[PDB]
Amino acid sequence: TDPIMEKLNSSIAYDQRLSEVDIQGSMAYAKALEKAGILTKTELEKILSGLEKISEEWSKGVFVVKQSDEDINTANERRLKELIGDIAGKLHTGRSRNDQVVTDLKLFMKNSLSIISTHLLQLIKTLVERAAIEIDVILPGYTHLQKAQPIRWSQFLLSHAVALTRDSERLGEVKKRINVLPLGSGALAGNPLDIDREMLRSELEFASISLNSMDAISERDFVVEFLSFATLLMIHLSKMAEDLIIYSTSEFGFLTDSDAFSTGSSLMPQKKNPDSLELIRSKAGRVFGRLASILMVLKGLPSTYNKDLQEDKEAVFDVVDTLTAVLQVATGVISTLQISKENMEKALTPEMLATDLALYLVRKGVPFRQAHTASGKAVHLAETKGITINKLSLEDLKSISPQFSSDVSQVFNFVNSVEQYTALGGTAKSSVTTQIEQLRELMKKQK
Amino acid sequence: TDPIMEKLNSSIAYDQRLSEVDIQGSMAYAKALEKAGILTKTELEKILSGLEKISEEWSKGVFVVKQSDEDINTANERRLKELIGDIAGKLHTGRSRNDQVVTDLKLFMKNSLSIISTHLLQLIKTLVERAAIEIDVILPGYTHLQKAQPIRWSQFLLSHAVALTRDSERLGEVKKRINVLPLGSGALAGNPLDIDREMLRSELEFASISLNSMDAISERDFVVEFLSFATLLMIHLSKMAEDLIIYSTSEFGFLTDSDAFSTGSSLMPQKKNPDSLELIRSKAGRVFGRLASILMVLKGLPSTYNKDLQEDKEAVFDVVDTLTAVLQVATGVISTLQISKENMEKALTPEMLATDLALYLVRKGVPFRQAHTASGKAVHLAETKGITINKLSLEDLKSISPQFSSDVSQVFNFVNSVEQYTALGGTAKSSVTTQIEQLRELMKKQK
Amino acid sequence: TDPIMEKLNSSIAYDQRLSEVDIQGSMAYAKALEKAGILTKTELEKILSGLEKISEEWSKGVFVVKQSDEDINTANERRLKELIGDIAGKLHTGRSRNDQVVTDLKLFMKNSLSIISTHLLQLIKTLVERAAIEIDVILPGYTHLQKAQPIRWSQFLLSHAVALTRDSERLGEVKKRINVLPLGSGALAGNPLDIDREMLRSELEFASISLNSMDAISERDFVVEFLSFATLLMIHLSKMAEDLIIYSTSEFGFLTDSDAFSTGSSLMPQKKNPDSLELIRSKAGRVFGRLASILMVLKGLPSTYNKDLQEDKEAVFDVVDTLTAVLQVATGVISTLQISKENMEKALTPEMLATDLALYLVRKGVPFRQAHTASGKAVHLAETKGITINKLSLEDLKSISPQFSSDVSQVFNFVNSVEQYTALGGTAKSSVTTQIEQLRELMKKQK
Amino acid sequence: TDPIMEKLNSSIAYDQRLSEVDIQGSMAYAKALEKAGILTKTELEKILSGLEKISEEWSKGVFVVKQSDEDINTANERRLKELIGDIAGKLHTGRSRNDQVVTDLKLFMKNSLSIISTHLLQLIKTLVERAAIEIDVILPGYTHLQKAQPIRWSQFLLSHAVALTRDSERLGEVKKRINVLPLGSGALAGNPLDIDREMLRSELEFASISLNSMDAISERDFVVEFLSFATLLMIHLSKMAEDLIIYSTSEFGFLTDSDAFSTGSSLMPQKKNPDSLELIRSKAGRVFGRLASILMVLKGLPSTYNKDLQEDKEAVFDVVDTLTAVLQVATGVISTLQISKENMEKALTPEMLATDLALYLVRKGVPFRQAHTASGKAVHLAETKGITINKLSLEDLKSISPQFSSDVSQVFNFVNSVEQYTALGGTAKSSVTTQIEQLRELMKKQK
Repeated sequence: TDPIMEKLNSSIAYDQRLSEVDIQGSMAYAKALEKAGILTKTELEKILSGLEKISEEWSKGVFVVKQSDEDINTANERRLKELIGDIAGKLHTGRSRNDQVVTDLKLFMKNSLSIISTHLLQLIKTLVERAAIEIDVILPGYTHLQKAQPIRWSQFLLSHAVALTRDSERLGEVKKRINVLPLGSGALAGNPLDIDREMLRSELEFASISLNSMDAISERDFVVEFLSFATLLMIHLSKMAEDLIIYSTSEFGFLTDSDAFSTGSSLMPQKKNPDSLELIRSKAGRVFGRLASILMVLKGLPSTYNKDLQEDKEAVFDVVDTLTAVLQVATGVISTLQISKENMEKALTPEMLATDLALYLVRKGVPFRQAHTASGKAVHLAETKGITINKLSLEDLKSISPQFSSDVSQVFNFVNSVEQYTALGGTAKSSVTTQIEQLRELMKKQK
Repeated sequence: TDPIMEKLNSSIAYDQRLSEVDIQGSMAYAKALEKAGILTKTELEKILSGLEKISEEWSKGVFVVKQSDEDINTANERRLKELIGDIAGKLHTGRSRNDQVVTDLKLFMKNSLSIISTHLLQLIKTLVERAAIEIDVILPGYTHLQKAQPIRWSQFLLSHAVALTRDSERLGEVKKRINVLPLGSGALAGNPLDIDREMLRSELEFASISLNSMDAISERDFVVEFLSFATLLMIHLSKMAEDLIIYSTSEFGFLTDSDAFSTGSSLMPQKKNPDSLELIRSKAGRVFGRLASILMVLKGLPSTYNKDLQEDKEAVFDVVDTLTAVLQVATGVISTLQISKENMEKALTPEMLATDLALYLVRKGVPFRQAHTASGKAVHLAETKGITINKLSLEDLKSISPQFSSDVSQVFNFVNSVEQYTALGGTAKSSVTTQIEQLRELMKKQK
Repeated sequence: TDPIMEKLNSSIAYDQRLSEVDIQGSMAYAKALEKAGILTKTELEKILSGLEKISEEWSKGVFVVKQSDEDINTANERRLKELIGDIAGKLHTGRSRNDQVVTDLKLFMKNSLSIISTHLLQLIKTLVERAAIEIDVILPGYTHLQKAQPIRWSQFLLSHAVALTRDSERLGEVKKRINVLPLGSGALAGNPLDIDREMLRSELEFASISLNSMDAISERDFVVEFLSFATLLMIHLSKMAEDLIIYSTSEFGFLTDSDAFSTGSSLMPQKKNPDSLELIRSKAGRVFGRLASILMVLKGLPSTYNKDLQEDKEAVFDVVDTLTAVLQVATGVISTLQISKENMEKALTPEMLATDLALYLVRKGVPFRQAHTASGKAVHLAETKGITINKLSLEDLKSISPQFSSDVSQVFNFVNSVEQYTALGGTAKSSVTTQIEQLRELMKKQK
Repeated sequence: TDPIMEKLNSSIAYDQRLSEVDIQGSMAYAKALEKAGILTKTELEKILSGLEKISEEWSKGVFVVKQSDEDINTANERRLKELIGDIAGKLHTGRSRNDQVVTDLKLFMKNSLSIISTHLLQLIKTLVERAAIEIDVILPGYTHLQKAQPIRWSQFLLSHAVALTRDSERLGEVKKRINVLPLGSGALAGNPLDIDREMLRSELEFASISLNSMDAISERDFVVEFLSFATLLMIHLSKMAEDLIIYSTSEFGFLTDSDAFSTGSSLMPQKKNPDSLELIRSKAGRVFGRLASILMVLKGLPSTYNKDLQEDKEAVFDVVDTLTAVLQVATGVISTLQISKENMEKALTPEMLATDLALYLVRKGVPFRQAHTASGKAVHLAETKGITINKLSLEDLKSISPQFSSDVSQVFNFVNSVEQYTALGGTAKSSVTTQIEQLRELMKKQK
């Protein structure tokens, strides 16, 4: 009765989006009640009509929430009575809000997961398709942000795509456990009217039904799981954001964002701020915060139902909206991205080829340890001569090792360098292309 | 290098346990090298023998770790050099610490996850089994920690078993993705020797091979998923600890812990401290802490490899060491716990039957709200007459609603109340029985 | 796409409450600009008046938010221009959204903290008052949720009050660092007009001025601190809620919540669900989540300004709104709960006095180890005799130890038990009153 | 699985570093007992001498830890009996582990905090010192990691030092709440022997004593506060690492790390990996994870003592070790890094002066909007002419606006640019000198 207490319980402010799933759940329940004999065929007909009118009021946006509406379920419950009179009270028989709440969220989630899945797969398709087209671009690979060796721009794009593919895989698993109907669990012990849950299932299109009533109304695993999946996904995008922010600095000059996804200044148009990327990177923390909150909420709570559980809606609503938006922005960034081949090519230094020189020898039967030393020597010689490793003459190389035949010239070529990695997941064109194929088959399975 | 930075880079302190898996990676790799013409049969033979001898030393606990051994991979390399000499230097041809580390971890985790599931299933079995034996026991069902309605003890044990089975499903799922061979990805661009990754897979027993070299070297999703799974599991166990702790208070008296999993007082013979349950409950934060740190370690890191990743080992070893012990202790507690059917039944109050009184009129065709008002008048009446509702005379009842007949007597029985919930997932004995079977099959499919 | 990023970049939906502080910043800035000779006295007067008008609009609730308004700062600029013409543009001279946004949050937070401080002090005051009035109530002291020894209810209430007092102390520390003027830092290099920051500090009533432009613009320590403070505060409240919920069970029966702070049933008049306490408890996770998200948002961010920083607003707004409500509900729960001195005293058992029996011997000159065994023998003997410790006759006591005398009867008195704890901080009445005074001395300093 | 639980309680594996502080608390308690009449002068001197012996055994590393020792407190108790005989048992009179534990950590932390403080102050001193020396170096300031405007290198160093001084400020506050004596609280109701807590306070060197026994036993605020301080400190360091990791890229080339704090390549001499900076950045998550764990462990725990509290030791030990190391490495890096003034100046672009161009007109009396637009035109004219704005002829400027005079030439100077920021906190030399003086005074107050 305390005014502040009423306020703290008012979910009506944010749960209004659960309106349709509420109605969708009420209709199914009304149909099962008819089967239980609780409702006469005519009462059901009248109820389903009332319910269907409520949906229209919601769709049109002409539904009026009264001061007495603490939550969505109530709002729609009130409207039903206001419409079909007192027969609406029968609809309540046997069920509980504890039962409705989880059915509402799962139902909302199934719908939400589908939209998110579509956008995720589209992000992947965008990454693989751009990889295919730009398969000839070669740039430096980084370890500790220091240039290590050449790689194809496509191997870089594919590494992100491959990680995102595991996200779709996890999403599929999460969606499986969310597709379990909890309705018909009552307030704690089950539905007292021996209702037909199978009917409810088929009506709401769930894949199966909850095994235990106590568990069904008190567990929020499906929320934690969705939250974890969302968090790892965001970690993946934060890593992609970091890369593209760094690659788009004047210093690197590897690429440029579209004006639609960046901010500039009339005073110095050259300065293109990566707003899009910074927004995506920040959402990682926001989503993480939601995962951390629900985990702390659930810790140490006894069985069975407790009010603490009401924290779930705001968490899933916020993460669902964040992902739906974030994903679309990411797809936009990647697709309208402007790559600079010249700058990427210019970053490639002959010094990065010292290892390839050692590989050349290793292949000519020279044991690793020995081949590594020969390269170092060549690096030092080139240094003392005032030139670069690729500038060393056959004679200079011979001085170091007689194994250095004239064909060593081919080593000093960045494309030939990249083409050494032909093993399954390397940078050679063959491997890259194989990856594009594998990923395309994955998307077909919808993983 | 700075003395402190060197100490911070050293992992030899805790990674020693990865010795066997290092050797296993080295053996398989040595074989692939020979196949790639990098090693001769005689060189392969000598090396494999050396590797076997190092294993021997670890097993006998006679391996000596010198002060300069930065980590386990290093320790074994030095020892191989000390054993077979210079040809040992050929083993690292084309191999990088970057793809060695992930291979070691995934390998160790594969083995750990098998042991952990063994314990998880033993826990689930235990719960399902006891539930079967004590299916006739009834106790209060709680909502907001207040007695709500009669519930079967078994329906309570099963709510936990059902939650724990979902964990099993998730454990199976993380293992699927941990079972992917990352070896042969080189430092980041792949292996430059056209090495047979497929052969490495077969040797090491992984189910598949990584699609992208950069991803395989930098991703730590497998660590995240495992910690995420572990955290949810702990959330389930801390809830279970909360219940059993409250149920073991002198105020509840529902059960007692065996002396093996508690602590008492000589001065106070009946005071039994539930240490086991509190230790289990406290581990939830410990495990969650590891998840949080790794997500933070990963957030914002750029491609490809970074030293930051080193934080994965300690987080993983800790969680595996925690779950193994906690699951075992949880099993012991559940199995040796003694319940008091007396205190459980004695806790069942007539007030709890008020709802059934309403269910009764509903069955007599009485509209829900009408049936609800009547039970309210009934309880209030009994109140104004200083008596329990079950002691209201038939005439009193009829004075409230004509539909109250002699059969309303059956209503005032806890077993009869419990039986109302025959619907799928309810507390009726038939429903509990079905659940026990369904779970037995679930467990049966553990291979 | 662009429109998606556009909405994702908009904050007007929530930051409208920063309206007044924005107006306040602008007014101070205008005054300093005039002093710097950027504005004419006439121009100043026009701008100030215009700012007052806009302030009125928001106050009356008639401010029209044009769709072009991406945030509050832009909204007010639009309006000012619409009210006084082109001269309003001069107000932007040398200013940036970078130093505007931090001044806005600090000003809002500095205000909000005053309100939270008030509510916090009221909670403590309430706990201390009830502790004084109910200083004679005695109940069991718990350890591992098992009865340990009798304590005074006031000792229980004061343990929560002292903890809350440290939160109150941390609050002042936090408030101290929020009171630092960041305005006049520009985009990052400072303010280029040699503006008078001292004048700005005076106008806005800040305690000091920010030391470094880059830090003032990019630091969010004041947010992390506030959130860290808020989380610990909630941990304490969650512990308090945990106690009251357990104590209000029908099993414990120590107390009952007010009607305004609980939910009952018409069919079950004695079922009082502690809704208020469960809400308070759940707000811990919700507040913690905000801490964790901001900590992650800042982790690894390069200098200086980054769009990631905008996630701060919603974080503090939520936490500020949560604390304000929860503190008010906690105070009401305490002020209006009814305790059961009857039930509390019933819970005290003779067995709890076994330890005092040993103390009695210790004070007689008996070595600790020996006095302990004697009490155990006294306990066992009682057991075998089917009676309680207090029932043992002097004959039985003397056979155990000659040090037992007639005065041993005094031991078996709960009040006499408690009164042993006169050493500072203990449960003796003299200690409880000393605490009451000390906590009141403290609160006088917190104002 | 009893042995499993037993191992779970064996803190002896890590708590050994608490030997001295345990010895210290004991000696203070022994003296207090003697004063209270529990010990005779002779028993007292025997116990004190015995305690000294144990101290030495620990100092000499000769103390034999028998496998029956659960923790350090027990091990020491055992040893005293093995030295002084049954007189040792007198020390237990009225003391509790609950009481010892908190006192042990508080003493350990107090000492550890002094060490952390000095290292923190050293880092701050090094940053402030390098800023004084290198006050003439200028480089670009970044917003969105895009060149914004020229700032002095010293402004960048000071921005980090200032954030670090706040951390120092927080450490002192934490320190104050840790410096409160919890000993004398007993198991939960206080000490029954009327022990002199003031004596204990004096002996143990605490500033004050706990106000309430139940709080002193159950609270862990001092642990969470330390962890929060640690996390923010690490957040500041992770950011500093990020800056220096990027600034040391080949692409930026602003600075080079010492050989002692990096790792290079034999084949690539000019490649130096920022290992130190990556290890530092990675600890932020490690420390954060400990904070999150403890918070999760404390959430919802009932009064008073629970085994869950046992998770604090490892958390504190890990963070104290980590911080101590990280702080020394950070100081090393800053003190020995090589700066490239040439590459820094080379980063300065004429375009960055466009905004100063507008500022120039504002000082002439041209309103902000007009000035910003005129500058924009000059930027566009230059662009269309294929030249930089600093090469725009006076005639050209006069065609954009007659307000441009010959003195506009002074705008095109990066030192003149930096020098406009004379307002407090700005980048002008005078403003940077003032920060140094302000920092110096602060360092005097907190050491």
